[PDB]
Amino acid sequence: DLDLAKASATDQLKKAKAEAQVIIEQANKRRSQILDEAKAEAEQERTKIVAQ
Amino acid sequence: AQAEIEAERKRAREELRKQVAILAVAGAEKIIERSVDEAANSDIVDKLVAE
Repeated sequence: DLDLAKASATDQLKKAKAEAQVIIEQANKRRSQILDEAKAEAEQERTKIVAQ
Repeated sequence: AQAEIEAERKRAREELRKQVAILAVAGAEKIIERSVDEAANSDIVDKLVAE
């Protein structure tokens, strides 16, 4: 049980770190999405304002 | 966008200014043709030949 507790502690550490990792990667995806949306919004506004 | 519009305004205003300047100077040339004579020619010469 001492060695099993060692293994359990290491496994729990790595599982927690991977569960943080999924949050980080999802946040990166969201940042790319919102930046693309804002760029499109501002660019179309540029086109129509300068034309008028 | 506003910077580009301001630059376009400046450019177009200069373009039209140059067009009307062309017109004005051509009119001045024709006026000279319609007004110059020997007395004016001698007046101009006497202002020139001082130097």
